[PDB]
Amino acid sequence: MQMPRRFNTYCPHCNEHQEHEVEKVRSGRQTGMKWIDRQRERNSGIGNDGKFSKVPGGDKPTKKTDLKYRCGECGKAHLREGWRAGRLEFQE
Amino acid sequence: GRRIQGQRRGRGTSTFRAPSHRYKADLEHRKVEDGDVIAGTVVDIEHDPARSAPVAAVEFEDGDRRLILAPEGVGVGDELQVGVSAEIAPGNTLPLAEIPEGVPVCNVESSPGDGGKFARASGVNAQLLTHDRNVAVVKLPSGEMKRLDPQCRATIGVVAGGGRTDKPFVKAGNKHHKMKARGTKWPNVRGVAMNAVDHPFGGGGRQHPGKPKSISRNAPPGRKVGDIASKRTGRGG
Amino acid sequence: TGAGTPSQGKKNTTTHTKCRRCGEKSYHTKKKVCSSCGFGKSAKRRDYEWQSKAGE
Amino acid sequence: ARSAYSYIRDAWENPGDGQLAELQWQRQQEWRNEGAVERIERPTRLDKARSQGYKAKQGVIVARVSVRKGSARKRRHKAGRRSKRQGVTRITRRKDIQRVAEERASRTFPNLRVLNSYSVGQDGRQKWHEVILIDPNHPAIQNDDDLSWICADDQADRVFRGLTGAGRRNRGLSGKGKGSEKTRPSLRSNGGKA
RNA sequence: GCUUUACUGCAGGCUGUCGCUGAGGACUCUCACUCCGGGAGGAGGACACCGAUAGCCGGGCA
RNA sequence: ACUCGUACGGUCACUGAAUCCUGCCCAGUGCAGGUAUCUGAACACCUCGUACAAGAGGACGAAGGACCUGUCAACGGCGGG
RNA sequence: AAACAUCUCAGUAUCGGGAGGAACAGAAAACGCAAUGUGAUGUCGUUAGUAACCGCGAGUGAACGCGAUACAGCCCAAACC
Ligand SMILES: [Cl-]
Ligand SMILES: [Cl-]
Ligand SMILES: [Cl-]
Ligand SMILES: [Cl-]
Ligand SMILES: [K+]
Ligand SMILES: [Mg+2]
Ligand SMILES: [Mg+2]
Ligand SMILES: [Mg+2]
Ligand SMILES: [Mg+2]
Ligand SMILES: [Mg+2]
Ligand SMILES: [Mg+2]
Ligand SMILES: [Mg+2]
Ligand SMILES: [Mg+2]
Ligand SMILES: [Mg+2]
Ligand SMILES: [Mg+2]
Ligand SMILES: [Mg+2]
Ligand SMILES: [Mg+2]
Ligand SMILES: [Mg+2]
Ligand SMILES: [Mg+2]
Ligand SMILES: [Mg+2]
Ligand SMILES: [Mg+2]
Ligand SMILES: [Mg+2]
Ligand SMILES: [Mg+2]
Ligand code: NA
Ligand code: NA
Ligand code: NA
Ligand code: NA
Ligand code: NA
Ligand code: NA
Ligand code: NA
Ligand code: NA
Ligand code: NA
Ligand code: NA
Ligand code: NA
Repeated sequence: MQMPRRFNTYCPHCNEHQEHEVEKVRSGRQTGMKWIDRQRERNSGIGNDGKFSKVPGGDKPTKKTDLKYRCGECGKAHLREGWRAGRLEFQE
Repeated sequence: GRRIQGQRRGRGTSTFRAPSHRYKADLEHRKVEDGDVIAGTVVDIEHDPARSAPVAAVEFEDGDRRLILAPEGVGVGDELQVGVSAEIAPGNTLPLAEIPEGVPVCNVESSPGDGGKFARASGVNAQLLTHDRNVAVVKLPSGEMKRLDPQCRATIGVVAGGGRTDKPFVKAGNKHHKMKARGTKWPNVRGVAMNAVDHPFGGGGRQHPGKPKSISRNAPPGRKVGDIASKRTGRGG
Repeated sequence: TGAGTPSQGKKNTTTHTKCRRCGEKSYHTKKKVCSSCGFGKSAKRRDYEWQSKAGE
Repeated sequence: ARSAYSYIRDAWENPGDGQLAELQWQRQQEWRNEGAVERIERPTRLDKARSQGYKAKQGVIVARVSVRKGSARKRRHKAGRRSKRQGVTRITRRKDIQRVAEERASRTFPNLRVLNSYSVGQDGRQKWHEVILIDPNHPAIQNDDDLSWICADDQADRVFRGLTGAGRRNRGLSGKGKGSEKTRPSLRSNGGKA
């Protein structure tokens, strides 16, 4: 489906309607220093590693919308519920 | 499954051992201080139970009596010599350096003084081709060109008993008698005629190998069976 | 040949005999080892925890 | 001023440099040709020995023991085992090499008792330790106020019961506070959890 | 119990790296180390073996 | 252990006396050889980060794989129109 | 664990080595109710199924302190001779 790159809507920070800019959430890079990372190293040994011997689940036929709505005046973004969309293309 | 036959072998149990106590002598070149003066006289010719080939009994000047890996054409009364200055006649042993290129040789040492390792079976021989101050090039019976220290001793002539392989065994019983004198388990049951538990080719409603017969060099014992690291198979091409 | 009664006839071989060290008829005269006390194998006396129940 | 001993100690802080380095390169050649347990007239590291209790006296013995380097020389399972217990290669013994060395020495001298031991280097495949043993039956020791303690019956086979310095450290008894909940007073009374 | 391109691992083989290990992306040497020789000495040589680790193969086995 | 053995050896497999014979297929799988380029771990090395460290990235690249080739008395195949 | 691989059964069964009448531990490179505080070590009661671990599932599981029992503190190496 199509979606405008910018549009007026409620900003939970400003607490009033303003032009927002929509962007797809780009994945953040992992640091490898989280607790789960240390547990993986710590608990992996001889034989099966329990949960750490598992591999990547799979895929649902269509994913939900994963977007960021950025207020055009205070610059703060907010998140919203996503909805299933085979494809999402922005207009302008 | 169970260990395959090739694995039972290594344990060295009675069934797989050679009847060593029944063997005569460990054929090795005599040790000479130097000078070469060492000579002896052939006193008898005997059968070697470990090689199905003749061997010669020699009485050396300094009283030593030892069996020797006999080349063809050696008889009672003959005088053999061992040393740098040994004459160049069949039955004598001297370093590849003192040997004239183009002469057939047997019982060649791999390392000077090891007593002889190559070309010792019935009727075979090595071929001394090239000389040098550093390397003596010998062609072994397999056809390979081997570079050896010219100091490696050897015996002039071809090993006795040539042609042994020309006669067929004809019957099972004859193989039997020979096998009884070797460190070997015989007869041989085909892998494909066994059960899955006993061999990688075992099992099935009819006889055939489960997978392809060419096995990797890296295969572990118990699995390395069939055509080991075959560069090719069949006859075509 | 039946593995039962008919195969019992060839049993005239002496193996386990009265042991010099413990007195039991367990000294295997072929192995020169007592299966009961360990004589011939161990200076220490043969004994195992599984010869009795675990908590006893 | 600096004791002469301080120089032996200081040299051994870096067994791979200076004169010591060359001695080792020379010595090990002969050591590799010696047996498992070799009684030696004098300690290679005099300072270390005296520091641990050594005395140039009757009934005091020193011996160098060689032990292979590496993990457990272990046989693979011959029956059912869950994956966790199927290892062979990475399993290592819980008793350190120095301790193995002390035991091999004590067995060699059934009548003597281990007092202490120290390292004298290693090559690529084995380590060497010199063990100081004591004759608890010799009067020259039974009358020494510094060593006579080792003559008491309860000190018999001390090395085999982990009463050695290397035994006690390897048992996790070094610390008196945090971390020694499962080691003191013994590994066994704590259920074998350290 | 058995099989395999079932899941997960474990031996074993191959290969890089570190230690043993030294002198002047290809090279010489000798002193450790290895092998041959009764010895003298010869071959090989910082490699190999061995210890540690990493990648690949791995129903041979659990 | 084989081995008091050394290629006329002995190991690993297939077929199963003699006689007449044993065609075509290397795409898949297996084994083996080669390999410009691609891919390919760790140590050491370079950059960033941290007064250190965790960590992220780069350069180099072994065996192996991609790719090419050889091989069926190697596993096996030899149809429809 | 209602299957099962980490986990659990369990450092249990069993095996190897060895002491004593009891063993072992033990005079702080401790504790960390953070203090102007405690003062070797076992053990008992409690702290507490608490903190901590864990396909964060099932399960697993201390310590300091406190109240008791009994109380005990010393010898080398070295400097200088
Ligand atoms: Cl989206
Ligand atoms: Cl034959
Ligand atoms: Cl002791
Ligand atoms: Cl307190
Ligand atoms: K289990
Ligand atoms: Mg693992
Ligand atoms: Mg021989
Ligand atoms: Mg034939
Ligand atoms: Mg036989
Ligand atoms: Mg057959
Ligand atoms: Mg059958
Ligand atoms: Mg099988
Ligand atoms: Mg058939
Ligand atoms: Mg067939
Ligand atoms: Mg029966
Ligand atoms: Mg206790
Ligand atoms: Mg040798
Ligand atoms: Mg299975
Ligand atoms: Mg269950
Ligand atoms: Mg569950
Ligand atoms: Mg537990
Ligand atoms: Mg605490
Ligand atoms: Mg004093
Ligand atoms: Na841990
Ligand atoms: Na089959
Ligand atoms: Na002793
Ligand atoms: Na522990
Ligand atoms: Na069954
Ligand atoms: Na093909
Ligand atoms: Na092919
Ligand atoms: Na259940
Ligand atoms: Na079940
Ligand atoms: Na778990
Ligand atoms: Na209080």
